[PDB]
Amino acid sequence: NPSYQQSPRHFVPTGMHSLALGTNLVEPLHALRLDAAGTTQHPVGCAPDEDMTVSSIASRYGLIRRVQWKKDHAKGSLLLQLDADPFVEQRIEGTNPISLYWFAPVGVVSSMFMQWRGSLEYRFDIIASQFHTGRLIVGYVPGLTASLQLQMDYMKLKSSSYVVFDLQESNSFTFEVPYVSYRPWWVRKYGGNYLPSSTDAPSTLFMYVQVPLIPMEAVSDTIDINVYVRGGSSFEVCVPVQPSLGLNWNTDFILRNDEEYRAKTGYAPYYAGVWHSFNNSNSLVFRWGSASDQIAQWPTISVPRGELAFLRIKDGKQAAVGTQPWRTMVVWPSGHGYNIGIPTYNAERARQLAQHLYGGGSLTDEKAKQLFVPANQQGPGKVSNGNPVWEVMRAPL
Amino acid sequence: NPSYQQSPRHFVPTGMHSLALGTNLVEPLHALRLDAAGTTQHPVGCAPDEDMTVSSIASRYGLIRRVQWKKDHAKGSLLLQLDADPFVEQRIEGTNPISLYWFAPVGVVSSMFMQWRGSLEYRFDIIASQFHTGRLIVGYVPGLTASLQLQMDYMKLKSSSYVVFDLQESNSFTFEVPYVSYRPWWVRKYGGNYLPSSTDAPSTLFMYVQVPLIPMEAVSDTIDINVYVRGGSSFEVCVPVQPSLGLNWNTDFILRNDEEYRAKTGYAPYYAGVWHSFNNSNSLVFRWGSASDQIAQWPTISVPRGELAFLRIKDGKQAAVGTQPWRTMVVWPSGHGYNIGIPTYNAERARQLAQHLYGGGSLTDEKAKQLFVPANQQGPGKVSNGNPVWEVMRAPL
Amino acid sequence: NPSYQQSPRHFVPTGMHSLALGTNLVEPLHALRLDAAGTTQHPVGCAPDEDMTVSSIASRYGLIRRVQWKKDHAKGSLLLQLDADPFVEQRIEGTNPISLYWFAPVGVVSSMFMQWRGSLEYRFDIIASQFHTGRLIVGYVPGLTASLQLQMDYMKLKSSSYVVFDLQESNSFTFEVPYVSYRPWWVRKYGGNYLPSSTDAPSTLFMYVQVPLIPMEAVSDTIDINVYVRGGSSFEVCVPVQPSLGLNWNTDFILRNDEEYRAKTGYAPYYAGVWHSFNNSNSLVFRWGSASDQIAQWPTISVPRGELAFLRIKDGKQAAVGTQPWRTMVVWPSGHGYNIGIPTYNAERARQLAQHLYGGGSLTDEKAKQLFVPANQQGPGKVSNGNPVWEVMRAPL
Amino acid sequence: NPSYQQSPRHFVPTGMHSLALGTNLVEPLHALRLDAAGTTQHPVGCAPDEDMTVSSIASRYGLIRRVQWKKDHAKGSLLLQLDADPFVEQRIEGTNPISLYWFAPVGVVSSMFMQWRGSLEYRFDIIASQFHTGRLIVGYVPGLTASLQLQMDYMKLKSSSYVVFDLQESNSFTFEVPYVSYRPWWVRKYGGNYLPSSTDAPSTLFMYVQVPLIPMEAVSDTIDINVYVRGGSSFEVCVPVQPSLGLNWNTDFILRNDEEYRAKTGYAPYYAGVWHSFNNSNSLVFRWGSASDQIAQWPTISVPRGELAFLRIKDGKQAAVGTQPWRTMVVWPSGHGYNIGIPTYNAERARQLAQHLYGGGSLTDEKAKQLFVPANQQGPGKVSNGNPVWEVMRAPL
Amino acid sequence: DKDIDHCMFTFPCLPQGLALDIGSAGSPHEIFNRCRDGIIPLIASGYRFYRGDLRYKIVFPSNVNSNIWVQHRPDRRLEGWSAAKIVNCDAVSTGQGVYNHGYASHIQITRVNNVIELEVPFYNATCYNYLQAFNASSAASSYAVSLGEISVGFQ
Amino acid sequence: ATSDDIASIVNKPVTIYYSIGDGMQFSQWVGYQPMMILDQLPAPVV
Repeated sequence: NPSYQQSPRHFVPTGMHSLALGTNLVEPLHALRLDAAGTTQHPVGCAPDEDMTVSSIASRYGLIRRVQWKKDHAKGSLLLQLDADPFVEQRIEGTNPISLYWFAPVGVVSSMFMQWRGSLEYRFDIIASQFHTGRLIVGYVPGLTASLQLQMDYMKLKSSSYVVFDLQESNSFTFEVPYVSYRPWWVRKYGGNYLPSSTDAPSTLFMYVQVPLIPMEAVSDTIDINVYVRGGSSFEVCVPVQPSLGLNWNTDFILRNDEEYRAKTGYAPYYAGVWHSFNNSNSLVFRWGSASDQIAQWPTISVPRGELAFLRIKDGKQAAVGTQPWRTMVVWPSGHGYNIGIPTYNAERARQLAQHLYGGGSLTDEKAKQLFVPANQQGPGKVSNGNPVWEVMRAPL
Repeated sequence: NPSYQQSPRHFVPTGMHSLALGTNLVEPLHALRLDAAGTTQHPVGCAPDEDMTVSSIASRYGLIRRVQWKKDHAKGSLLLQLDADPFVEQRIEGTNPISLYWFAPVGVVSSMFMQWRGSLEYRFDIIASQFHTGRLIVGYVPGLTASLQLQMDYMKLKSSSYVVFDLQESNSFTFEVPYVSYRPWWVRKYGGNYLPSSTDAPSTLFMYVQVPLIPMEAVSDTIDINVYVRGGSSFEVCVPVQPSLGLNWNTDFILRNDEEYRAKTGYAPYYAGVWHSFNNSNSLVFRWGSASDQIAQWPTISVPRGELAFLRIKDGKQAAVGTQPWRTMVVWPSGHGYNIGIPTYNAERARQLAQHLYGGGSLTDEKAKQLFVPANQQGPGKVSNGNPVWEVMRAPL
Repeated sequence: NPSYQQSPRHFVPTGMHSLALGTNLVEPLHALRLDAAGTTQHPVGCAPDEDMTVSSIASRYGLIRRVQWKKDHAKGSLLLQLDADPFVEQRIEGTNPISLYWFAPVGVVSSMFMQWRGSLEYRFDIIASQFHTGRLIVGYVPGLTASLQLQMDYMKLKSSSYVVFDLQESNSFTFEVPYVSYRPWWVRKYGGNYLPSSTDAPSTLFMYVQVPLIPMEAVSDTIDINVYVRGGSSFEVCVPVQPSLGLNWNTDFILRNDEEYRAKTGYAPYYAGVWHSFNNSNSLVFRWGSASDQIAQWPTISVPRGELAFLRIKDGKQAAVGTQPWRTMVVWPSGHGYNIGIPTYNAERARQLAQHLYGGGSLTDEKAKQLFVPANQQGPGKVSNGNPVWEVMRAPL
Repeated sequence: NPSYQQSPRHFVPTGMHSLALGTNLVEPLHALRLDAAGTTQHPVGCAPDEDMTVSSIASRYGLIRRVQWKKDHAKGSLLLQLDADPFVEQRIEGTNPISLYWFAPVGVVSSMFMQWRGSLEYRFDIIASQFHTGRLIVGYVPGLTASLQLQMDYMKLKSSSYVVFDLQESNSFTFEVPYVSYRPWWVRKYGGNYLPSSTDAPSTLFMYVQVPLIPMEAVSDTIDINVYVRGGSSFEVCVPVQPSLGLNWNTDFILRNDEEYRAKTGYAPYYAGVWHSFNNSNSLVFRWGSASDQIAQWPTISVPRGELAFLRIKDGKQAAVGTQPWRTMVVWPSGHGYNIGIPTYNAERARQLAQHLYGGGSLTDEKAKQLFVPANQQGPGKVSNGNPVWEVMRAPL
Repeated sequence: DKDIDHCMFTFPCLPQGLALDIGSAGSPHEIFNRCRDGIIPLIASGYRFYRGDLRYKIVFPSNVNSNIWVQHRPDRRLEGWSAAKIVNCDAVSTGQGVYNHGYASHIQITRVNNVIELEVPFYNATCYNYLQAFNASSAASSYAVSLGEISVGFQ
Repeated sequence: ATSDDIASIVNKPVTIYYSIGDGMQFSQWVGYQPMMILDQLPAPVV
């Protein structure tokens, strides 16, 4: 046992391994695997078919658009003018307040990144019989602001880069959208729910009917056209940020309107209870907990002077239940720097109590304490269901 | 003494070495061994006879079944239809509510694993004189659901894989059960006390009397047959989980019926004591501890309105003993968000007190305090034996 | 799983990596970069044009001075006598109390260092037509104290090192100031706002009109001369300390006059609130927080005996607002070793209260409590805007 | 300054290096030695004469026994039958309750180990003139239980291994006791003060006078014989445990009889003091400390009902001294879950107080408080000497 | 009044992400209410199968000191996309509500540190598990999704 | 922290530091804007 007299190392502790990192980096863990060096293995029949990869996804067409193209369309007539960005849209007729949208896979994968660059591709499928014949420009104007988004025609479009096409025999092709910007990359069109920092597309596609369709009488005047977005071979993204999109799996949302009233966060579920500082626990008061001084705290109601208010729950089912469900309540300051909620038998006792407290009367006053609900009423002491909304029963005083 | 100015290392502390790991992994310890590098050593006469190993155990027959096989059995007659899983049963006539069961060693070792696969083996020992002669199928039907477990005969059995056998000279053999499932492994039949996630066996064995026994008159018509399960050579398990079995060493169990009443967990043993917040310690109250505010806490009794209740222990021996054992008690809220238990002289004082408190009367009230047991009665202050059950003496009020 | 019985390492924890260090030292971090080994890279078109370096900056002239040089100047006449230090000045006519100043880049970079040494350079640009002719000394006196800063003439100057120059054809040159001091380096002229430890320059430059200008009648008698400071090739600094300079970006400053009164630091914003220890929260008192005993604390007013005082805010807008903004207040000791601030309806209630407390009357006294503002008045309980100044309304008692 | 982005190490802290280890193990320390690598060095004249070693000690005879051997002894007569274990005894006539004992060094060193094995040795020194002649067996019976310890004679002894010896010329020899046990080692005879787990010796030595001594008339009939134990060459021990022995350096011991009464552990020294919760510090109460609520706590006296008791110290000198030494005291519950000790002027005030409290009267009662000793009496507030015993002055009530 | 045996709560361990929890209207979890979903599930949307492991790194509240254990139970089958979520276990009935033997487990010491860093092995008798939201069908299919079922209990 | 606990955190100091992280590169030179002398700054005044 020689003494190790030499000086000790001198680090700096930290509580956690890095999160954002995810590459050339061994990442220590407490494996629940039994073997010290074991690892998941893929049976040759279970082999990973797919090499997940940005390009691997980006190189996949998705239908994005369905132009109708009637015979009667003028040679000048536009068909569409979708933007030259991955984030092309396809709204669904979701009756939901949050309408859903189809996206080309490239747009979706793009949504996870702040920046992107490179060419795109639009396969066009002119679902048409060979006998149909027509011709149409699919031009590309760099640098259009929305004010200039209009004023367009196929002809101004011709001033910039464009491609004419002749529908006759082959009934489909693939335009390839150029990447042209002052910026080496390009900022995401949208972003996390945060409207500023949502720059629009660098440039815009167009497609006009350069020569009106000339169908035979024996075939239909209308012709369906379909548009397939796909990442170009040049296409690429870089910086990873919050995706600007959500799955349709749970299209549910909750507005934070302030109009409804309810207990402060972390103070629910609450139950009618007792508290020695309050009437010596001789009267009920909501508690978010059992240990002493776990009184539910409540937001301060803004009562204009000369009035009063008292809470009344919008749902008796969610009410904490003593001997009775407590659908009515009066919030008043604890005197300890927060607002306790005091259960009442009814909107009326709560009213009278408000007549008292907003009448400037104290909780200590008999008028209040008579309105206070006695500890015996606590009964089961059932908690409130979650943090139920309380209607604010304002009344003039 | 050069200064070591270079930057310190930058780890992350954790409080414990991994548990689940147990292989290629040095596992640091505070050995109580004196030598720094010493290790248990096995004397050549103390050498480990047994290489403990899953297969090493699995390759051992256990008797699992004892069919009787009388002469008179019809050629169609079944003998048994135990499932094609390691978890074959053999109930013992345990009068205990928890009946014990014999298992083949393979079933037992299997019980520790979520999954298993491979063939099994059933040695059959037809304990019979050579003069006895007979014949019997021991077929194997893959994929029987229990509804289809019936409808069986030897003949439908013949549709699937099966083996006929002729008892004459050699009086024993060994069938080898096939492993046939859509699943590469197979989930455990049972599990820890948790009925869901207890998938049944893939398939089922059968054995019918293909040719009825034809004994000589000089030998018995009945013939004992024994069935020995054993893991097949192919047999194997994988994932380790809670064994679905328990040793017979302590076949004891405790139902958690709620009907009995007793102190909250962590609050026993409790003793009649004093507490300054309660009647200024002028009256006894149960304490799970000596330091202040170690009052025993009690579950809230559900008394329907218009009534009352008071505790009375089902065992005077387990009662905490002051000057007297405290077989009677009234639980009431502390007013500090929990229910104290108040010792009483008798079921009656407790009753009257309940008449008071459920009468809405306060603890502070003289009617209560007179019923409160004075601090002088604390005597020895003996703790309650463990957490004794309290009978709930309900009465109408 | 061998046990690792060997002795554990024995370091010393520290909470932080060194700050002052910044050289041959790997500096561990939690990179938010995704890649474990990624690093910022400079595109060849984005290449760092500038190798930031002390000398790289120091080797840049800045205009520092603009002498006018009229014909009529006497041969003895001085033009300037700026000090032989990097910290040469050029005041701007900033009307601001904190006047701004131009500096040669060398002076600025010098300002970050305690010490400096080496030669300087003064390019002189005599903006003059060739027809103008003149001559002037630009001497250098080592070791002038300010008392000796005067007494100077060009002639005494000649006793030390100097350089005559003849304006005729070439109209510009560059003097090179010598570094001459007992000290190998030289302490900074100024320093962080801290007047002591601000040693003056080792030596001083001079420039006299050795031969008065003799312009032709066809050209102007006056001649602009410009002086450009720049670090000499020998020039260098060493020890890094607080720069003695500030950016003009925010030429704002706040005197810490004590005359104004306001809440103690860390106790703002404060709001009229309630506090159980104060009148049982029956009356308002400022709280810097909501949790109990987060009463705003207040500095002790020095009231001379026989008087009284009460606060009155200099801004009603910044006042914490209950039912009313609280522009008036009386600070009194908590009795808990600090001074609470008590909101009052008006300067008068505050006055009367001061008449009371400085009258030796207690807060407990009815005279006070009547003047106390009732908890109901707390209203919204709006916080004070920041830590607003309170006027001290002194009155004789 | 490259960032060190790589993942941090991931240990488990522990507060202490191992204790039990003491071999091939560097053991880090904070040496108070000045030199980083310095070590104690032994001067050649200070060289370690002794290689401390189990065998090195074990190979040393100690006198263990002194048989007298008279002429008249019968040929069958026994001389001694000490056990075949290292732990041979030699009682001293210590008048002390804890009698001391001589031991052979081998027994002492053996005492530190749970287990031992191997041969022993008994040199015999028959201090006798050559003219004396005699003969005696020194046999060895394996496996004697104490019931069989008797029934012995030299002759039964002969059935087992034995050695005859002939005293004539050479007057001394050395028997060598065999190690013969079912057990490879052998458990210690005694142990730390813990009677169970104190297995007796495997076997027992004997020595009978095989031929009675035949002295010449000119020499004494008696002959002193001495017996020297020593570890045999084969001898060895293994597992280190608490030695079953103590040095004679401090043959002092303290029985933990419960009959005497005194303050709870960690609550001494105590002093008469004051305590705000007790009579508002208006009366003295013992405190083991100065900070508030450092009241000395006291064990609960078991007073049978209808009686009373009060403490009275058995030593006035050890009493805590206020204005007077406090030789008398009444312990009563704090009401805070522990028993305070209340100083009294005399056994009588204490008595009357007991008449009160055991009379069920409260501390709050005037009868008690009059008996309470006023805070002014605290005087010096001298602490009790250690934790002095208090006599329990019981009296009937 | 939970016994030390009791798991404080449980959840299925699946790549797809738990069924999204906006939280109650009374108590929205704004991050899901607002920052819908998240990346990994979003990519999970693109595939019908997965095979492999998962890391977790749970973060406990700091204020508590108590030691914390964590079971893994592969045995549990997930059942329906409903209850693909955190669950607060209550009164013991089955062995589900308590700490269990054979299951692999690990125990962080909050006093040392309040953040465990788990690794969950792939254990299924399947080629590979479903990846989209799982409506269930085959009783066997129920096993074929979550890697198992993690559970946590304070001592 | 939940709102019940968050109160402890109120008015607590939070310093922040920074340094350029090695990879940083300044580019085009620009002369300095006018400076304000620090020791020239006014005293708090009694």
